[PDB]
Amino acid sequence: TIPLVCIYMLSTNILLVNLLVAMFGYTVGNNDQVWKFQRFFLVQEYCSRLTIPFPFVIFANEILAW
Amino acid sequence: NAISFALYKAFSTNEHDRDNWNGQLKLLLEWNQLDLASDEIFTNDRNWESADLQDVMFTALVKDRPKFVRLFLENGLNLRKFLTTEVLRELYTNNFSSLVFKNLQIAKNSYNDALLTFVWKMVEDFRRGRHPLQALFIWSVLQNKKELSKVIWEQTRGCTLAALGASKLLKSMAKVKNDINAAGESEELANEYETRAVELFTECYSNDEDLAEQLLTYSCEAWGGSNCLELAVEARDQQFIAQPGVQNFLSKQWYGEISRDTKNWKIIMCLFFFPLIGCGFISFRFLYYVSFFTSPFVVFSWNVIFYIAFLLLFAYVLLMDFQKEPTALEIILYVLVFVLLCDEVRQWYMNGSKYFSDLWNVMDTLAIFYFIAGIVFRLHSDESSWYSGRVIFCLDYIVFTLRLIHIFTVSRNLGPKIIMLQRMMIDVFFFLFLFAVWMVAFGVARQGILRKNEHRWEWIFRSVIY
Amino acid sequence: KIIMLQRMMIDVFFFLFLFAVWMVAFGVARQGILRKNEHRWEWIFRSVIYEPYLAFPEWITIPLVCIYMLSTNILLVNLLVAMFGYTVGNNDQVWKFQRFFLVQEY
Amino acid sequence: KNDINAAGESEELANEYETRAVELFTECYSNDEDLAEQLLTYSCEAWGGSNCLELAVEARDQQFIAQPGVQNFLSKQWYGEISRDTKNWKIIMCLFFFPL
Amino acid sequence: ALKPRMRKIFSRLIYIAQSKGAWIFTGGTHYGLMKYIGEVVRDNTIS
Amino acid sequence: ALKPRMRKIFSRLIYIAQSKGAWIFTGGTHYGLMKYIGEVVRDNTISNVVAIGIAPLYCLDNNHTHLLLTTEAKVRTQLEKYISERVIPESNYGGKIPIVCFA
Ligand SMILES: CC(C)CCC[C@@H](C)[C@H]1CC[C@H]2[C@@H]3CC=C4C[C@@H](OC(=O)CCC(=O)O)CC[C@]4(C)[C@H]3CC[C@]12C
Ligand code: NA
Ligand code: NA
Repeated sequence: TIPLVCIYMLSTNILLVNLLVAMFGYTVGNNDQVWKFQRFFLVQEYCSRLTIPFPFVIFANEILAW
Repeated sequence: NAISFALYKAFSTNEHDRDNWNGQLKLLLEWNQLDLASDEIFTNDRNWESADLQDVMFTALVKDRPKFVRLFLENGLNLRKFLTTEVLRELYTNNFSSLVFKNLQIAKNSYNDALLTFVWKMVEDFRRGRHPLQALFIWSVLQNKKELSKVIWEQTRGCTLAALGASKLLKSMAKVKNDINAAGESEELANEYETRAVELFTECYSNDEDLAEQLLTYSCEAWGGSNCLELAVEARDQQFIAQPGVQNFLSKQWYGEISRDTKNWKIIMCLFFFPLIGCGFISFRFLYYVSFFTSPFVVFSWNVIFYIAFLLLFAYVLLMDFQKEPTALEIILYVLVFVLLCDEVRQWYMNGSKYFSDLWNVMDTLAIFYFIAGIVFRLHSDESSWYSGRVIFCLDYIVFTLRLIHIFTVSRNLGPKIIMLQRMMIDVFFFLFLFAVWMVAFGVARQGILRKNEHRWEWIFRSVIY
Repeated sequence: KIIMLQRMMIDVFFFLFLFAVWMVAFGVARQGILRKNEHRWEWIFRSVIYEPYLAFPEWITIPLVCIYMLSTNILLVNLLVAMFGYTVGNNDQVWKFQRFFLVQEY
Repeated sequence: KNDINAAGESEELANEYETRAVELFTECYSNDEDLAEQLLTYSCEAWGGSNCLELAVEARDQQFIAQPGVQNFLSKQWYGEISRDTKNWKIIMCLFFFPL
Repeated sequence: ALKPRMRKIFSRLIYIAQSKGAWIFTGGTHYGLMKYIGEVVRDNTIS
Repeated sequence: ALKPRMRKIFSRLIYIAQSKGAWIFTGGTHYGLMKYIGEVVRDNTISNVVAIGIAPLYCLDNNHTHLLLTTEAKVRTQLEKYISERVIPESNYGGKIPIVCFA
């Protein structure tokens, strides 16, 4: 019973560590430019959708001188 | 700067090279003497014609003289008439280095793209047999002629495009790890074509903004076949797209033909009550409803309140209705899932087997595939499969809420918190995987201790988990 | 800490809203399974909410725990996004004005 | 810590021998990279008995080992004789099926 | 030799002449600065 | 005194002569710049300079690949004038093989 609680100390370590590593995985890794592109890529994925509402999906060279 | 300055003096004072000024130019081109050639040869008191400059220009490229190619162009040289097709194939067949050409084959295979298939076709049929100035620029940007490609870029017809397309051709070859130095110099060269295209666009955006945004969606006559904006998102040019010019263009696009100065709630109070669009309550820019219901703000705002009202009639058919007959309230719940399926077969288009690699489009697709099994379990008339059809409807009610929750999770934290989220979401996807691995371990150490010790079937392959 | 607070307070206001949306979902998937299957009134419009608050496998128990992995993801992510919503967003001037605006309201 | 000043001047002198060996290696790495990595594993005829790379890890020279020359050499070492430009999964789909 | 300084002079001049509505007398031939001048007057009759 | 500037001149010169394939006539003895010159031509025949040396008794520089041992600084003049007259039909310096004399 004394290594079983040592297992209950080793098991609750390696899961709690992975919990807090998941808590701060965003922290590591010019931070202003990187979110505006990710904001751009999601909306342009949604702008790549059809621009019709949901129930109707079954229904469906002198400027260069400036 | 001392040898060539001394060798030029003994050449110039032979008193026979007044007619043979062409000897003094190839001497000063064999060395690198820009300031001496610009002052003593190209100074207009001597008689030259600038038409025999063409065999000197061809050696000024392939001997890596980036300062003389600017000198011959500013002294008058029609580059769009000099670049004949036999001149261009003397570059790719003879003066294209084999190390970068063998770097291109590995760049084409492992990272295949519509731009690289155009370039790999271009190097091939030039080594086999029009917009030609847009082909010399490719020749100098593949081999990382860092000072020479800046000169050929200044002659191109549309330069908001070609600075971004070369920034893609470098960054798609900066990932080949055969020579990390050449892949490193291509990375720092593409960053100063991003920067070369940022300030060329903000100067184009400090002027008339409607004139700038027409250039973002130009057809380009198939340079790479893409526009200037689509060439930036595929190359992940974060400095170009995060500028306030383009981010204004998206917010003017996402609000659509509605102006962004109405309010936020002022559109939402018009979705419920259709007569309020016809008033001056919306300030968009004869039949304004087609401009209203085609802007993607109201399209996304419709597919949330319809999706919320989808669940409230999915909950109502699951409590009051659903006795034995698939009644009229369930047939609309049948076809609305099919409506929510008939767009996914178009999401089965433009996917490339990698749009299912976000681990949430698949949970929407496994949702509908879990719903058709409830339909199969429904029309079987036996009470063992009727109740088994009710249960895999009820578990699918959670998934059609977890899509709605994932809509609210993204759409509120869409901003600076979109990199904190969805990097954290995989990190908890990993943690619960390590939890479920541990629960299989703790199940075996519980099954291997308690009774039914040797009482075994394929019972044990499914009891140890739950 | 007045900009860390009251930006975080809305972020947990959003998270518990996504919890209560999920509890209505888990209530229906509990009411639609257990008895009083067709025993209905306006009882059902009010019982489905409070019932999770007080609290045949042929192959269906293995996606149920996959639901119990997907549901506990999207709520825990919103918990930690609420934990660091204050982080994103001259930080010295922005709290002294928010300190000024609250006291001048009082 | 008998004389922290002499132990402090030895610390700031070793940082400009790290820096003296970073740019002497990146200049050796801006040229032919296979020629540079032979120098990393030189026998040295027992100067300290160690190579240039093993002398850096025992001294914890963080500026020398974190440069993109040496970190490329490890990633070329950890992938081994397989090229790093195949894919990531392309090796894993060959562990299961030996004819591939 | 249309230098990058010599094209700064004769392109700021075209915008100055645009703000005043001037005439530019020059050698009407397809060479030199006179060719470079005519490209700027072609590109500045749109504003 | 091979200064750190004086070794910058006579080592950039060796790489320039490597890019052109030159000859370097110098005093073939194991002292001074002439010893420092021969070390760079030894180290740069691995990457096309040919260092021809022309000369108590001075120790001979053991880095000149072709050695040409007062009564000897007259064939040096006879050599270069035969080179400077020598027209070659490649003809980039009008032929006539460009000569520099670093002093
Ligand atoms: C009364 C009940 C039954 C219906 C509740 C209605 C809401 C579910 C709807 C109506 C207002 C909608 C919002 C109106 C404004 C936007 C801003 C938008 O944020 C952005 O700026 C997108 C990023 C960009 O492209 O700029 C994200 C969706 C959102 C919150 C909408 C999400 C869903 C909302 C909250
Ligand atoms: Na535990
Ligand atoms: Na939960």
